Amino acid sequence: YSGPKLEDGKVTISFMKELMQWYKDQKKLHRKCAYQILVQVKEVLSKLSTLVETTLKETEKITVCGDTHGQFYDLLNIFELNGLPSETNPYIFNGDFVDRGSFSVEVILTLFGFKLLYPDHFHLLRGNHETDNMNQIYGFEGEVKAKYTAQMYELFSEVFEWLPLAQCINGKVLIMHGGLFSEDGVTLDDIRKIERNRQPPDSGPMCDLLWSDPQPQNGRSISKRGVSCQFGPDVTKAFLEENNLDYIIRSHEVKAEGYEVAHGGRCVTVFSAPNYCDQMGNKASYIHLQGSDLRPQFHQFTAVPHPNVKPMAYA
Ligand SMILES: C[C@]1(C(=O)O)[C@@H]2CC[C@@H](O2)[C@@]1(C)C(=O)O
Ligand SMILES: [Mn+2]
Ligand SMILES: [Mn+2]
Repeated sequence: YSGPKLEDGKVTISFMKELMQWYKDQKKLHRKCAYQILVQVKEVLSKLSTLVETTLKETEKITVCGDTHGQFYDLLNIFELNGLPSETNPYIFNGDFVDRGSFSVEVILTLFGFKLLYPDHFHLLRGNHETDNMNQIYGFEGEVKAKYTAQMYELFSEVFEWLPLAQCINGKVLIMHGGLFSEDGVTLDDIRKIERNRQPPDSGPMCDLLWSDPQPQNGRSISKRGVSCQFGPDVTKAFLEENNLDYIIRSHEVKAEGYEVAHGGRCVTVFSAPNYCDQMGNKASYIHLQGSDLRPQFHQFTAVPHPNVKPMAYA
């Protein structure tokens, strides 16, 4: 084995750079190193609240990314356009790191490595795809079994259970993968109190956070997805007012331009998988926020080349 090795059993910046190059060249991280990243990140994530609360000082910035879906070569492109993660270049990845794309192992181990390296400045939120039922169908379980073992997949599944469900910046911007709720009156403290170390329920707040979508018309509708609901601008307005928030950032839907701003400014969608599944032809985006100005600034980007592996190859 001539690949990346941890230093004294821990992730370092040189390890991360080595890992990204190793993965770019389509090589596999040693199972023992992969194992170590997973057990260590499980410990880090298990200490976090279900609602991560982050302060951004006046001069501080953060980058919010949406779905990446195993598009490892596009993930590297994000880091090239926007710089590597660091204490002065923080990131939030808003779920759906795996499935669909066929470099999910590479995406997720890279993200977990950066979580270990910069735990206070690199944030991962759970998506609907960081769950067993979805992984079984949409490629990740198959990919892990092909590259490693069923045992390794079990460990991934356990780590995903500890991913936080939402993040609030400066008490003003709430970020979650899916969206708001099937019932009125859900509070930030309700989110904090969700016992999240589980596969999501078929209904209720944990489900909604991972699964819901905005709709343009007032009210709520039964979701076309078969789970959770669609929520109108009245739902968002009420939730924001009750919780003293300005707006929400969510992901979970492909958008041709990589982003959308719905509900009169109140519900932003960011999607970070360009040319999704090598078919959709969409742009992707990420968002910059600054402590001095929490209004979203969108940065669009397009797909870059990847190796000759089809989406869903491992499903
Ligand atoms: C189809 C998608 C997925 O399966 O994750 C994929 C394409 C849009 C968005 O990401 C999606 C609808 C989602 O549920 O997150
Ligand atoms: Mn998705
Ligand atoms: Mn999703």
